[PDB]
Amino acid sequence: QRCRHQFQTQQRLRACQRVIQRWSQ
Amino acid sequence: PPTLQRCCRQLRNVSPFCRCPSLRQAVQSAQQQQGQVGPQQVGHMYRVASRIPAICNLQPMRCPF
Ligand SMILES: [Cl-]
Repeated sequence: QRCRHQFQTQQRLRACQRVIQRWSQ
Repeated sequence: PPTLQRCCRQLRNVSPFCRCPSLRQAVQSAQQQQGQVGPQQVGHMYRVASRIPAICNLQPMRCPF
């Protein structure tokens, strides 16, 4: 499935994961 | 580059229709880097993630989740 593949391909949005953690402390 | 700019670059590389799904997968993945996160904190992480496409100027500009 397309969206899962794009997520994996774009580094699992690793920088967005960092953003989301940054504002969730 | 700074983290937010890297985030908007990765997100931009995701197709518009896939950005909200992908952001949901990012919220899930971010939980793994933390372990025990309460339901209120999980809901907040989705709230933060929901704002990212507007911050980035990326359609669609909000994710319902
Ligand atoms: Cl766009």
